[PDB]
Amino acid sequence: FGVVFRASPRQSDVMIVAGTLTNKMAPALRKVYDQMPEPRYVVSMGSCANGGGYYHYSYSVVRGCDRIVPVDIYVPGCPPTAEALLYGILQLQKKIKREKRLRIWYRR
Amino acid sequence: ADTRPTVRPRNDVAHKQLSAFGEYVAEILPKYVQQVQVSCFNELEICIHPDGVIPVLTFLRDHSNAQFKSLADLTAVDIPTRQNRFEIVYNLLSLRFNSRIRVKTYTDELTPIESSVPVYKAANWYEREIWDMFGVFFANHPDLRRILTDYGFEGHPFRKDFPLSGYVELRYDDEVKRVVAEPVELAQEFRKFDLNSPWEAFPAYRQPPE
Amino acid sequence: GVRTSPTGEKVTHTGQVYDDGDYRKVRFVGRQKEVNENFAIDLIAEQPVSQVGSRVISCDGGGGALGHPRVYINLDKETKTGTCGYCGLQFRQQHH
Amino acid sequence: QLITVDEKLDITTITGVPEEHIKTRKARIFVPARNNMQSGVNNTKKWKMEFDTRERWENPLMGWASTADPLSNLVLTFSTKEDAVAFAEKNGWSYDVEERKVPKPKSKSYGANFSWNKRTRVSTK
Amino acid sequence: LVSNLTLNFGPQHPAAHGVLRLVMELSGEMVRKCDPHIGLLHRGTEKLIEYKTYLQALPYFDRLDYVSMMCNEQAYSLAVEKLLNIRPPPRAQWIRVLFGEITRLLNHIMAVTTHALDIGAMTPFFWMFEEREKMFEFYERVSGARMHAAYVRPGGVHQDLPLGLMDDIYEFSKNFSLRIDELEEMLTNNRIWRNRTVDIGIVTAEDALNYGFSGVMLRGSGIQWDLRKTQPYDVYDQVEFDVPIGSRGDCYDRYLCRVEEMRQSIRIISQCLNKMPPGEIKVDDAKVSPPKRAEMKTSMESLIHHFKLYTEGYQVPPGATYTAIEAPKGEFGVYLVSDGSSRPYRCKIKAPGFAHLAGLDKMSKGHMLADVVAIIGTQDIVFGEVDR
Amino acid sequence: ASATRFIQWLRNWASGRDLQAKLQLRYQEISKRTQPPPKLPVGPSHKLSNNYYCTRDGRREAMPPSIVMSSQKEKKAVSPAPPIKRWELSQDEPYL
Amino acid sequence: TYKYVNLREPSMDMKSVTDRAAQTLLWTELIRGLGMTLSYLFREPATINYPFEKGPLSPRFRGEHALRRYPSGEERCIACKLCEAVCPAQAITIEAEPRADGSRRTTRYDIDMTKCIYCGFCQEACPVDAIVEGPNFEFSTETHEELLYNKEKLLNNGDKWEAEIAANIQADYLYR
Amino acid sequence: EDNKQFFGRHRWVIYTTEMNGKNTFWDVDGSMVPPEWHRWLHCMTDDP
Amino acid sequence: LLKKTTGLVGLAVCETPHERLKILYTKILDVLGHIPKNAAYRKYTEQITNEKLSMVKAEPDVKKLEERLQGGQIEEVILQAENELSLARKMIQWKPWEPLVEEPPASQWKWPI
Amino acid sequence: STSVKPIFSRDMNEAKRRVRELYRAWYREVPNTVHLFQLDISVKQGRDKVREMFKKNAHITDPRVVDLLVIKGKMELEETIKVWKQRTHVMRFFHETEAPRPKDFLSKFYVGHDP
Amino acid sequence: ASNLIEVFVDGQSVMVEPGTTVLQACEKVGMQIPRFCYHERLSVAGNCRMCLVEIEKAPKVVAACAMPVMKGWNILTNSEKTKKAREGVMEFLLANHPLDCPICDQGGECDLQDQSMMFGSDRSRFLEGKRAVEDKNIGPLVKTIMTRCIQCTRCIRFASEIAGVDDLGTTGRGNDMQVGTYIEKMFMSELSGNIIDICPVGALTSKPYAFTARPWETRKTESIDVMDAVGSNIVVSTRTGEVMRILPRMHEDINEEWISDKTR
Ligand code: SF4
Ligand code: SF4
Ligand code: SF4
Ligand code: SF4
Ligand code: SF4
Ligand code: FES
Ligand SMILES: [K+]
Ligand SMILES: [Zn+2]
Repeated sequence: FGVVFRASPRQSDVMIVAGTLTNKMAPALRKVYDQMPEPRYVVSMGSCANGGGYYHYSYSVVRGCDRIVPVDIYVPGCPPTAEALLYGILQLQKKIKREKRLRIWYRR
Repeated sequence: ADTRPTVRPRNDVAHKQLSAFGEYVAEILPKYVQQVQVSCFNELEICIHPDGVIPVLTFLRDHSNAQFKSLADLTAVDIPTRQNRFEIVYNLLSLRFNSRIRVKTYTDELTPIESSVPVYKAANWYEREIWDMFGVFFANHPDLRRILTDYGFEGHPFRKDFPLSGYVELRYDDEVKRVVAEPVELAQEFRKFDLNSPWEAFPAYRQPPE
Repeated sequence: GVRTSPTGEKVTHTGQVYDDGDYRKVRFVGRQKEVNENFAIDLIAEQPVSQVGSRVISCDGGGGALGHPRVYINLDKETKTGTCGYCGLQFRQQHH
Repeated sequence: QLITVDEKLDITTITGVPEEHIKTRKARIFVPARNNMQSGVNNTKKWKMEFDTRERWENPLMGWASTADPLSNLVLTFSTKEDAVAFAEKNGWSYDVEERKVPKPKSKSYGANFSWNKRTRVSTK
Repeated sequence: LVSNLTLNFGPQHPAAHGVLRLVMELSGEMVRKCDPHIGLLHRGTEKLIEYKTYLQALPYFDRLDYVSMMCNEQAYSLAVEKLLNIRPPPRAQWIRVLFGEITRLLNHIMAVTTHALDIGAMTPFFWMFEEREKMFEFYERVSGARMHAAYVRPGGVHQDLPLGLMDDIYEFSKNFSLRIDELEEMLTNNRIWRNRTVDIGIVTAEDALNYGFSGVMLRGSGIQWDLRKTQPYDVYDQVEFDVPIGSRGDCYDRYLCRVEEMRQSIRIISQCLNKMPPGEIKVDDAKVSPPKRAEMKTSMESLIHHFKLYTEGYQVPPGATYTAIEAPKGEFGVYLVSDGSSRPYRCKIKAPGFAHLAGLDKMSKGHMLADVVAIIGTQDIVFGEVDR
Repeated sequence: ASATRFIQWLRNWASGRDLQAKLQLRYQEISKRTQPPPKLPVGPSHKLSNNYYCTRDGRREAMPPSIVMSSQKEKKAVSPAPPIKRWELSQDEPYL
Repeated sequence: TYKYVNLREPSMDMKSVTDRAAQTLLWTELIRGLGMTLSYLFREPATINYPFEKGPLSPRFRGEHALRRYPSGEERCIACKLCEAVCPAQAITIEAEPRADGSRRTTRYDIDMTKCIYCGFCQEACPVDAIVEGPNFEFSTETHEELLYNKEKLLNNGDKWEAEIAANIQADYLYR
Repeated sequence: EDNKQFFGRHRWVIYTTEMNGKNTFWDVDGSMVPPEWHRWLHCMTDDP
Repeated sequence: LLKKTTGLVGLAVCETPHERLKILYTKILDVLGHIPKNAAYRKYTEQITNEKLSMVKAEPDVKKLEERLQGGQIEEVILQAENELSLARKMIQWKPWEPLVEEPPASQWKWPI
Repeated sequence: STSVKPIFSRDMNEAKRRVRELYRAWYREVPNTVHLFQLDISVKQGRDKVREMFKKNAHITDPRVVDLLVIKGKMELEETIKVWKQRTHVMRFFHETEAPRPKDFLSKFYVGHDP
Repeated sequence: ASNLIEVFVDGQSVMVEPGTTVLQACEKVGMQIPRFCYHERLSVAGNCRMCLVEIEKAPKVVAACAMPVMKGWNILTNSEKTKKAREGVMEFLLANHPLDCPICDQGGECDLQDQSMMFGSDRSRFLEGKRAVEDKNIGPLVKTIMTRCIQCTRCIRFASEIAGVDDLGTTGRGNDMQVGTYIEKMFMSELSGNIIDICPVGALTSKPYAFTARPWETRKTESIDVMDAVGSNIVVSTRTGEVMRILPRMHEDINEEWISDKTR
């Protein structure tokens, strides 16, 4: 689809959060997010990242990564199947297709 | 070995051998051993006074009839009703004799425990885990510091009185441009269930009336 | 059985609707309030009553092990039909 | 070899709890009352410690029950009444102790149901 | 201390093991001190298990070593069964060995291929995950989930093998030795690979035992120890296989041991398929195992036991056990304490990766920085179980 | 499977294996996706008589640990178990 | 029973020494590694053409949740709360009351799909096959709020997917 | 379907160019398969 | 004949196993002489130590000696003797034979609570 | 009994010594921390916070409780000196997002039922 | 005193006042004998037969609830004979019992469920059809689902001896024996709601509380009634910050274990 296997943080276009975000790890994830050049999108993969999942009531777990970074697509599952993640990425492509940055700029 | 398809068979030769070795250890280290018990599923435990850790662990490692060369695990259990609320458990493995043994001791919030790193280098990280989660201090430990919890984390989560969700939660604040900790507020409180049945299940474990 | 409130919001089968002055109905502005349109109460009324010829009748909801647990229903009372606790099907005793 | 320490044992400073939930919390020590819907008595054997109930409100989105109290679901089990008090003091909680209520032994007789001159005679079985 | 390089794998690469913050002191190219910091995937799993019944706690064990899902389940089930004093039926013991060896293959493909991927050899990774993808189908057909099966439960297994599964497993196993051979045609005799693994991270036998190592980490140094052979637990006493033993204790022998374990797993899987016996799949004792959905909708006693099993749960007699299995990564053990109720009082998880990673500093001494990548890989570290 | 003979010869030669015998992909040697319904067996406790739970209750046959020595309450030396036996080299492939 | 993975002794005849010298200088094994990669270039790729082609699943697959009905149309759920009690993630929240016709029916049934671990314990525990995990695995959303299912959503999923769900139950209910 | 392909490619769908009043000549997604065919397309069954 | 490899990494071969052991066992017997005759450790460690030492004298062949001792390779037996020796020297300092240092509180080892 | 094994101090005089030392290390550190971590507080605000943390534990008189308080304070220092913490951890001491919480009866009465 | 005689309970000597039953003798060594018809605040019935227990050297089992102990009896509360008596009696109780646990408010706090798990068998051998009983309307407070009734006659004894009302009794005979009022009557009394608590099964349930909650999800708050000056001790059941029901709390000197219907 044109989605490279491995991308560096500072050439990346989309961040995929695949697992539990603990409180110890949250500062590092926001650091990486800020270093990403725009346009930047976040994909939240699985219950843990979506809202805490099965450690939602833990003392050491962020209850969803949307508390740290803005999320564009939420992929449910524990884990989502590889096909379910692929559906999520293809949903991000359609979300990008509908952007109207220039069209808004013209009417400003 | 009986024709009871659903019931775990008893190995009685293992029970006899483990009971013989429980006496042997009690006879040799009477200064420290406080109790010896072998369970029904064949697992020997030696209870010791907290001061006999190094002598007891050393004897089991080096003796020509022990040779428990491997520390399989090291953990603490919190029982708040006991005066010494913390019970420190050592699971050891002997490859020469293909046997396992458990060594248990106890402490409180303000009593240090001798580090076993001099005996088993495996205990270095195990004791850091015990300190972090249970707040049990080990004396003479090469490098005691948190290993699991976040930096600046107040409290010891694996104590029975530490709340499940803790006291503080993290989010990102736009105004201060960093991740901020704040008092925890749950949109849905964890729902506590009372599941214990009011009828006794196991008479063999009935405790004598007050 | 989907009737609307005076404001314009559809009522759910549980009977819930946002009153006139509740701000929480803003969440539907530009979007929609999802309401299942097949009301279980109205569908189970339509089912005909089952005339039978014994005092006790057993219902399992159909399908054997794909239904609900099997329940035996008493039909001695004449003033009313006998209803299944699980599936809501009604029974009556025939000419008796 | 050893030292002599005599002060009342207190650990509030090193436990890690915030001050708000040490000082303003009222622990309750009691044996649970038997659930009258059942006759079993196996849940009235041990002493429990619990804290005062605090506010719960409806989540604006889904109507769930939201709490800001971090001790709401905390329950501790003790063998004896002293242990519960001993634990509560060293953690510096204000507590109240409720004495165990033991069922009073009773005189039961089957023959009493068929009595020549007493009102205990039963009119039915 | 020429310089301290705080190496955070925070911006993670395609390894998926987790995230490791590594703090090192590099006196030039050499490494003088290594200090792993491992709190990043700590989720409070052991405390959460105290608020769940024994059945509710089982899925937590899928999510420890999340490349050994059904082996972690078996350890929990063997521990609980031991406290319950019950026995799973013979058919389930064969299914649990069969899927225990399908899980060992799953783990070693990840272990060897991601180890090689970090050292630049990307291609075998893709070759073998086409095979793991076919193994993920066996998981999904018996449990409905590709990864976290929740299939091995105390008393046996949740459901029976669907008709036609054993044929598909045999077809997979028939073509699989060739897949391993292709992998060795790219790594076993490759001088570049050998230069990156031979005489790297050497561990002596004496230091291995004292540091708590298990699994390949012992057998690479020549220690003849395998729990499946010395303390067998299901039907492993009824299957013939050989234990691979190393001679030099380096990465290359540990790489060879894992590749030979994959061959012995296929050997074992062959025997399980032929010896699979008939019968029931869970212990026929409804105060522990739920009854069949047909019986629960017909029988009063079955409905009562169904109702209580899925609400209160079965009560476990008071006691404490330490149960360990030969997990693919090493000795995986749980110290489980029962207070007599239906919820565990304490569940301590013994992760083999916890000790191995603590032994990293010992192994990294006197090696270049690029070797540390090879040392961590040969340990087979997943931070789900390191942290719990 | 649909490779021409020439390309089949090439990839066989390059790898040194007869790849067509053990193809990585699956075609029609796989099980049918629809299978006949099963008829699973019952366990050993599905008996209508001589099947009293008190004679097959594993949980109630456990007992509290024995206490070999306790503080309140010419013998030969013993190892915790007989010394483990030396393993024997495989006679299937002793040297890899 | 054990085997030695690497305990060979290399032969020290000239013919063998020359074999290793030829290997070292002529890069023989490295060429062999190039051969294997060349063979794969002419093997057929395992890729499938998603979304036009889909990966194989089974009847037991655990996907999106739905609430079912009886053939008559009455809801199967009787609000026993066995699913709420078993749920390992506490993802289910139930309230009930007597319906206008005296029936035992829920007024709130919610699944926090971001709490759920998709374990399928709730369908194992349901006595009336009211809650099931469907075959849908393609329901990712753009906002978190779209993944908090109330009763209407799960009833709509049951109406949407009943045709497939019933067939999957038919295929597996005998194993269950 | 073409049963001489390998397992996973032997069945496929060509999505309609319009569905529920939305132009899907280019924009198609896996949620356009109705439940009756969803079972066949994912090989959960063997019968269309 | 002499083993090229012990089989264990970091454990080199012993050229003179019989003599090396005899020195270690004799040292162990000598060290035990400093422990009170009543203490249980002295009685048991002497018994095993003597029984092994008697075999060492009796058996000249290295392979046959290992099969009698059943302690693995003969280098492993030497490594174990060195551990027993160092253990005895540490026991003389610890003095485990003395009566119990202290008894646990009333309900210290009571499970369930 | 009152015979208890000691952590480090055998009486409050030794304990107060280690307390005094640990305050020296923190007092020197704040100037460095405010720079390495690029904090927005002044070194005065930082040193007041160290004074505040030490003051809250004034009443303590048990020698063992003081040892642990010092042990924990040194571990906190070791994290800040070695820069294992991050800018977020260091600034958590200042609670700069939590809004003012009243402490007079009427104020608590208006807002909620909390005592 | 010299009144006390000595009995053994599994070999454990206990001294009991003469006239104490076997069931009470077992309670002193901390055991609870299973029961359905016995209630300590009602007259002994002895009809459910779940309390049957073995006396050593005694060929027959005795109803522990209604059997005075005699000097030098060893009560075997866990012998094979005692266990099999319990399994047999539980089988008979569950033979005609409806499969209602999912729809029964008593589910999760049911003595029939819990004692079936602890003392009964794990499976059924009953291969016939079951009994079905019509429901009686005894008022707006107690809901009657009499197919679940196990005929322990507790409600009858409570109304007769505690409430002083003789509306409830058993009409019929044999397997057809039914509990009710025979005529269309409402058992309306200030203490009427108490028969809900003593009924061990879902035969009598609270109409206001029907279907709303399950026992395991409710938090118990011990409090006091304020609807009168007696100060009855109650339990306030709450779930997610909502008051679900009021239950009695045992206080021997105040309300024993009853409450009024205004309290309830
Ligand atoms: S698979 Fe499940 S438990 Fe594991 S990281 Fe993903 S959401 Fe969390
Ligand atoms: S699948 Fe498992 S986690 Fe999800 S709702 Fe059902 S029981 Fe709960
Ligand atoms: S979905 Fe099933 S288990 Fe859950 S409340 Fe409804 S009937 Fe009970
Ligand atoms: S009375 Fe008890 S056993 Fe009978 S249906 Fe109700 S809960 Fe089930
Ligand atoms: S209605 Fe209840 S209390 Fe009355 S006899 Fe029947 S089961 Fe016993
Ligand atoms: S309790 Fe004794 S027969 Fe009912
Ligand atoms: K009742
Ligand atoms: Zn029905």
